[PDB]
Amino acid sequence: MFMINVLTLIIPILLAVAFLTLVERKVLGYMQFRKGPNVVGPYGLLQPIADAIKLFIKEPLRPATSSISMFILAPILALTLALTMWIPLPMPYPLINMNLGVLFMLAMSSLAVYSILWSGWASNSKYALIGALRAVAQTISYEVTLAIILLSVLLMNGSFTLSTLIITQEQVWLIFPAWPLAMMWFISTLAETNRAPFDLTEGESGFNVEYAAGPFALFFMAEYANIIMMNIFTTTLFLGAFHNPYMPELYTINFTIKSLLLSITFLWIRASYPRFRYDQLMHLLWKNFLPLTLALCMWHVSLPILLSSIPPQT
Amino acid sequence: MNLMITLLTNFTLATLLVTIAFWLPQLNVYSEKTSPDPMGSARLPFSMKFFLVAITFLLFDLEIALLLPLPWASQTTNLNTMLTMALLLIFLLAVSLAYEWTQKGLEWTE
Amino acid sequence: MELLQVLKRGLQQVSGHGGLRGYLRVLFRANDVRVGTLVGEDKYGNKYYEDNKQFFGRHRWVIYTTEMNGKNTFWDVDGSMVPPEWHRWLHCMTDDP
Amino acid sequence: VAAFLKNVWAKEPVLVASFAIAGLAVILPTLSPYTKYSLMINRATPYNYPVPLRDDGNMPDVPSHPQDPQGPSLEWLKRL
Amino acid sequence: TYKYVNLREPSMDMKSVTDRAAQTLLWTELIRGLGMTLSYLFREPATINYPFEKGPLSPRFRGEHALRRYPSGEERCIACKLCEAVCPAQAITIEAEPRADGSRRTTRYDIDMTKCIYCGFCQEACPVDAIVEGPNFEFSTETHEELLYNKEKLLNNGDKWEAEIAANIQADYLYR
Amino acid sequence: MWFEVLPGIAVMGVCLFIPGMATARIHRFSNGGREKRVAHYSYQWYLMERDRRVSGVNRYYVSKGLENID
Amino acid sequence: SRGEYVVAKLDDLINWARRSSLWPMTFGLACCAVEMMHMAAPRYDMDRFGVVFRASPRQSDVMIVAGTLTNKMAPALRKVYDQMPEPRYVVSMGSCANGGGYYHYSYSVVRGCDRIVPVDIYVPGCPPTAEALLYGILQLQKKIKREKRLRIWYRR
Amino acid sequence: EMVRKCDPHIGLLHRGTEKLIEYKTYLQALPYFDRLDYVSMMCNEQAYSLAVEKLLNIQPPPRAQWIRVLFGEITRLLNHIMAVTTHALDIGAMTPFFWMFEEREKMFEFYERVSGARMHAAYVRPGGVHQDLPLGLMDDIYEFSKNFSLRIDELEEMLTNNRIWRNRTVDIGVVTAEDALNYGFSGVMLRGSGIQWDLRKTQPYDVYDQVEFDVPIGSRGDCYDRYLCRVEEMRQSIRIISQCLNKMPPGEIKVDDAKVSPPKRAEMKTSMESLIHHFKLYTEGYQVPPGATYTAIEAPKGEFGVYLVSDGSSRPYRCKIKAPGFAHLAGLDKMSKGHMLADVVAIIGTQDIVFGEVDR
Ligand SMILES: CCCCCCCCCCCCCCCCCC(=O)OC[C@H](COP(=O)([O-])OCC[N+](C)(C)C)OC(=O)CCCCCCCCCCCCCCCCC
Ligand SMILES: CCCCCCCCCCCCCCCCCC(=O)OC[C@H](COP(=O)(O)OCCN)OC(=O)CCCCCCCCCCCCCCCCC
Ligand SMILES: CCCCCCCCCCCCCCCCCC(=O)OC[C@H](COP(=O)(O)OCCN)OC(=O)CCCCCCCCCCCCCCCCC
Ligand SMILES: CCCCCCCCCCCCCCCCCC(=O)OC[C@H](COP(=O)(O)OCCN)OC(=O)CCCCCCCCCCCCCCCCC
Ligand SMILES: CCCCCCCCCCCCCCCCCC(=O)OC[C@H](COP(=O)(O)OCCN)OC(=O)CCCCCCCCCCCCCCCCC
Ligand SMILES: C=C(C)[C@H]1Cc2c(ccc3c2O[C@@H]2COc4cc(OC)c(OC)cc4[C@@H]2C3=O)O1
Ligand SMILES: C=C(C)[C@H]1Cc2c(ccc3c2O[C@@H]2COc4cc(OC)c(OC)cc4[C@@H]2C3=O)O1
Ligand code: SF4
Ligand code: SF4
Ligand code: SF4
Repeated sequence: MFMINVLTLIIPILLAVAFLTLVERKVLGYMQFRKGPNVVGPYGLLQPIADAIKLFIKEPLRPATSSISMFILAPILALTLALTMWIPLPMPYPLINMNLGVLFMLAMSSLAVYSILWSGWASNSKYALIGALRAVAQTISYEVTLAIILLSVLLMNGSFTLSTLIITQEQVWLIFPAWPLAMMWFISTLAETNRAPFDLTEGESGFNVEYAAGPFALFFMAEYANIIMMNIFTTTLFLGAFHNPYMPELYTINFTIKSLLLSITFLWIRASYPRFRYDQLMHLLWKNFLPLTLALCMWHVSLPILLSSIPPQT
Repeated sequence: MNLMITLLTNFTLATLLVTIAFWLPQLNVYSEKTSPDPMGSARLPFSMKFFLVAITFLLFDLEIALLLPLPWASQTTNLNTMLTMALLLIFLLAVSLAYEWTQKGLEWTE
Repeated sequence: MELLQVLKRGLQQVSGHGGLRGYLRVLFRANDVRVGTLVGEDKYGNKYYEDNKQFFGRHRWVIYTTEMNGKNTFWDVDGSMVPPEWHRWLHCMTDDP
Repeated sequence: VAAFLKNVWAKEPVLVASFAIAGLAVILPTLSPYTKYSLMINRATPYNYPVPLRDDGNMPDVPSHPQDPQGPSLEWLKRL
Repeated sequence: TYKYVNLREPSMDMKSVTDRAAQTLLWTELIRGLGMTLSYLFREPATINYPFEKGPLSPRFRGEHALRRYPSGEERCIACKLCEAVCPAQAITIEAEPRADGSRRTTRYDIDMTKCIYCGFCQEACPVDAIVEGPNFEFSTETHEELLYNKEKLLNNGDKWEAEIAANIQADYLYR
Repeated sequence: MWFEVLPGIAVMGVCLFIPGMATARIHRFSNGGREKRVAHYSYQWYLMERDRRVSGVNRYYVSKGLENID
Repeated sequence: SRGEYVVAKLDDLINWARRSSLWPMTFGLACCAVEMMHMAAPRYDMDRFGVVFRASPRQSDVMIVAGTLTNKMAPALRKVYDQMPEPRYVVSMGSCANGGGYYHYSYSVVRGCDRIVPVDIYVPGCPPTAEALLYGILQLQKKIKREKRLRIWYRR
Repeated sequence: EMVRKCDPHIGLLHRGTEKLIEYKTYLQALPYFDRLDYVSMMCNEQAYSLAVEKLLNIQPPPRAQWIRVLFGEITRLLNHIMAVTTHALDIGAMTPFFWMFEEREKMFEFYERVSGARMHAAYVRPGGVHQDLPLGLMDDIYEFSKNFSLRIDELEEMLTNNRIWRNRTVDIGVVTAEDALNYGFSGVMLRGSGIQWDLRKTQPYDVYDQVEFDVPIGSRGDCYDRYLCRVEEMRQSIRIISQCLNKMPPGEIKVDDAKVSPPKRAEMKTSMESLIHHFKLYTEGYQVPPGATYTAIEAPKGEFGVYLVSDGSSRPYRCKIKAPGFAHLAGLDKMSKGHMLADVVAIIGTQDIVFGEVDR
């Protein structure tokens, strides 16, 4: 019975990631005064199916690798970490209800940079290794503000429990007392997933240009399996929905609608701006987000003490 | 226990899909390719700035590790001492950032 | 409300292709279901439609026949299936069919 | 004092907001009247068992029952 | 008679400095850009439904070559080789002889459609309106030499498209 | 027009609705028609194992009330 | 028989998935790239056919040789073709890619890219219209549609 | 991160255009100029046509001059839409590419209606233009131009005040004016550096002395001022197109010297002199008198010049093609020193480099 719960978690994750490609192409199409796919399925609904089948029957490279084993371990770690991020997400009840789900997700998302690093190792191209090192330094830069913003908010939560965060926002959204944290958090999750304006894997050649259609479709989909997750995590963190314990699907419809609107907000951001130069987003993290994030972390340390609003431990 | 079941299931599904991806087009006998990069064969030069941003991440990540028990530390009965040490730790993180600023350590990846 | 007029125009697009069978037929063959005025039909079965309220480029279209010169063209419709007397009209080289 | 402040607010408004929020976070718990109640609520939260006392004969300030009027009360918390 | 793009000094009163810092910290121009992109989300797109809808063309359009005939069936071409003299790519190869009734006609008329630059100098050099560059643009092949047209393919393009070429020349001969 | 993107968004929304409604129905099924007991803390685990003992059928969720005492 | 019907349905499936998910490399040489962009533009909109541009030849399916192939570039074009995973297709676009065109008799121009790469669809024009390039891409899709890979594999 | 040296290797589109021109007539050599700067087709046609007409000692009729200026400013819109939107597409802004190529599609419909080809028209010819405007064309050019300002306004909404766009352009690609003149830069590459030089004002050709327009002048010489100069040149091109549509005269569209421009097809089929002249123009071509001109125009990338040498025959002896992008890409090495690799692609975008004109 628990295995049925695991499968109804992880198979709809891959289906939602598949149709997120269609939603991306359609929404980017209409924002660009054109259409997205509408030929392959009715309203393009068979486009991700045809695309996944097309990739799975292309010839892989199997190049001269510095490591064959890490060439294999990069998609496996990517998909495994991209699927295990979803297991403490309370919607309204989680698969694994753990006391430290927030810190769990922070640690497992910190583990995701090894996919980028091993994919840069496995290609013998030294320029792909350079781009992988730039991607890793980008991701570990924005993990700092992820950790500190998340700590500042959990100072208003009371615990590391993700299901407590629904109880925290029963009166007000947590974007109202923490919108500067929310906007730096949202841009930092945008910079975590190598997503535009923070993507540096299409132009000055990325870390996963060595992969062609066997592992690539897996990498990509693991990457989008992070993106929805991060928005769902943002939905739990700043836009907490109403939970009726006798009708849990009210919460499930409400957080699903908010997470869809936030993933579409990612799509609507990448269709609206140019990219950063690499040192410009390093300037954005280390000189603009990090002083504000430290200042607001001091503010959210001292603020529940000065208002007598320290949240419950349990 | 159910957690290990979930982790093992995700690793199993990932290994299944990766093996099918690596070996369903290896059923094909497409063609045998010989195929005889921006740099040709030059050795990868060390970039000092990339190492500096990695160590700056490591040290600020340790300062984050000190900051992590604060939601539990707000439940103490010694709140004056706790608030003082919390503001002191975030201030020392800010001082490490200010020294990293003013000594030009955050330059060309600013 | 002006959303009711939108849903009623969609339902009469369903009713305007001769029911659900014709609606799904033109939806899967054409990937477009809007209705127009039948301007004509050639000796092959290509049907030519106007809608002057659509914008310039959408305002004239062909539904290709399902069988032309012995070839099944239910799915394999072709841009060069248009005969030359309708090729001026469909490419807007003239106002007159 | 306002020329340098307007200059840094025109050049570096991120750092002005940072130093201002940091200064408020430092100095404001020493000025808030509610900082006493944080301490009071965190000591009123009974994580452990209230281990009873052996009645020696003379402890008037200790109750004999939870519903007795003597002892610590939390009416300051029920009102706030 | 000249103007200076980007020669504005921003105002330095507290109103404008606070406006610029609210733009910096609260991201006003970025929300402007998101709003312009959302404004295009709710527009009808410009996409036509090819091949069921076609891009608009004029009767001057320069597409696939064809040889025309008179309204008696006699072909218009009298082998004068003006089209291959004017041809900027040397795409036209003509050989002629007097045929059995003594008429001046071609024995070879080749147009390499892979040398041809589709500029239409041949149709405007032609004194009898024989070679024309017709309305067809949908003639992609799977083989290189299927675009190496000889006289038979060109006379068949004339016989194929004459019902349309005659109307385009009817609509455009008074501009010529 | 812009309502053409809504079938893909609706399919993706159903795919995001399935895990939550699934785990809600499974937790109601496996726990006697009720929510799964949350045991983050050892007191919660002690009460839950005491429920498993006092139920008599080796299930924490089988509740016994005043009818179980004389 | 039965296995003949099985491999026929499997050929239809894999041909459907390959023709309906073509990925050209965003790679233009000369004036034909402008019209290839107009076929990427909103009026024609190749993305609604499942036809997207990708930067790398590793995640690409068809090489649209759109422009003049000179003598100085032909090894780079061949290297781009050799980095593409199979099944890879080539659409020669325009007169210079087809047979040299206006620069046919030049000292520096490869007379047709079919001296360098095998070519599947020759699209004629100088440039062909963007509508004509989309015609060539749909003819490429119909060519992929009638491929008989598993039927020939089952008969060999 | 720093760029010490940038060595561009070109010749990948070198096709030997101007050796092929020496073996073709003047009319046969005209369509090579469409294919040099292949987003500026009729501008290069106009440059070569002015060169040939200067060697022929003839002049086009006034209506042909106004059609040349009208379609040259439509061409300037085409080239700056290509320039700005691909310069934004490389930096990352991919959406106004799609927003502005529909207006560019409508202008290609204008080329197709006037000539029959969407890009390489071969329309502006020495002696006038090939063919008169079709009836109803100028109304549609009016309906395009009346609405094009809002398209520029929403492009400029998406880029000009954007902080990510400004951080990729403002400190980047600074050229001092003296080094811009010494490196042979022209067009926006000069006028971004504050130089008040535009060949439509200073050395005016066909009827540019009769149209009223402004010349946008940069102040800092960076990528951002050159961007704003191209946006305001699109604005002033809309101004010129409004004036050309209001002031189009009647009359003929070729020079009525029938030893240069071919006669009408009705009179070629009636008159003996017209058939002889049609024959000899479309086989031999007109003889150009011996001599060498350097005729330059203000094409939308800069000074586009032809050094054309006739030996008296009906074929050019020599045809050197001065393109702006050649000297601009030569100056790329100086413009990129002290910048980064993601800045060099912005410099390559703001020098509007099309390698057809770079390589010939
Ligand atoms: C989670 C839900 C969604 C959240 C909101 C996000 C949705 C909208 C997204 C829009 C598109 C964004 C795309 C990425 C953009 C990245 C670039 C960018 O914006 O850089 C950030 C820019 C960086 O600066 P910059 O790049 O604009 O300028 C260059 C930097 N200097 C000036 C140093 C040269 O701004 C910030 O860092 C601001 C971050 C948030 C600030 C929050 C301030 C709180 C206010 C406190 C009070 C202040 C008043 C004074 C004191 C009062 C005391 C009582
Ligand atoms: C190259 C090698 C292969 C690489 C690919 C595969 C590995 C990477 C992807 C998988 C990562 C596995 C991470 C597993 C542990 C995560 C942390 C964790 O368990 O936290 C959750 C929870 C803590 O919360 P709490 O509520 O206190 O616990 C219940 C008590 N009431 O704790 C619990 O609930 C405790 C449950 C029992 C103990 C669980 C132990 C799990 C197995 C150990 C790790 C296995 C993976 C080893 C490799 C890691 C990566 C290198
Ligand atoms: C006491 C309160 C708590 C203080 C400790 C906590 C701070 C929280 C924020 C942490 C920030 C960490 C990094 C700080 C570095 C400061 C030094 C600095 O940045 O100096 C350089 C800068 C000029 O910038 P530059 O060197 O060119 O850098 C590239 C950007 N152009 O020059 C500047 O930017 C000038 C900076 C000084 C002036 C700032 C004045 C702000 C006033 C706000 C209102 C009053 C707040 C009360 C506290 C007083 C603060 C001065
Ligand atoms: C959580 C929600 C998840 C939802 C995921 C799925 C979303 C999309 C759902 C399907 C949408 C409609 C699909 C219709 C496809 C086209 C059908 C069709 O008519 O195909 C025609 C084709 C050839 O027909 P033929 O007979 O040759 O025509 C000659 C006529 N004289 O005939 C054929 O190709 C053969 C028939 C093919 C039918 C394929 C239908 C789609 C299959 C998709 C797989 C997933 C289905 C849903 C799974 C969850 C629900 C159970
Ligand atoms: C014993 C018998 C069974 C033997 C084993 C076979 C099992 C079933 C395999 C799948 C179905 C096989 C048939 C495949 C399609 C055949 C018919 C066909 O080609 O129809 C063409 C039609 C599109 O026509 P087209 O020319 O593209 O239209 C142009 C627009 N005017 O096409 C359409 O309208 C739509 C075609 C849809 C094809 C089916 C749907 C995709 C496959 C779903 C199952 C596999 C993938 C599962 C999910 C993977 C993860 C996403
Ligand atoms: C996971 C499934 C079902 C399929 C669908 C799919 C892949 C793998 C990769 C991709 C993909 O869908 C889209 C395809 O088109 C573009 C086009 C893009 O830009 C034009 C773009 O830019 C980031 C991204 C993409 C996706 C992309 O890389 O596997
Ligand atoms: C990404 C999309 C949707 C468009 C834009 C685009 C293509 C396809 C190909 C290319 C491209 O743009 C880049 C940059 O701009 C030019 C401009 C060119 O000439 C003006 C040129 O000539 C070869 C080549 C290019 C690139 C090129 O190969 O599709
Ligand atoms: S259109 Fe031009 S290149 Fe083609 S055959 Fe005619 S004259 Fe020659
Ligand atoms: S097609 Fe015309 S120009 Fe060419 S040889 Fe024949 S008659 Fe002369
Ligand atoms: S075939 Fe012609 S128009 Fe096309 S790229 Fe070549 S020269 Fe340019």
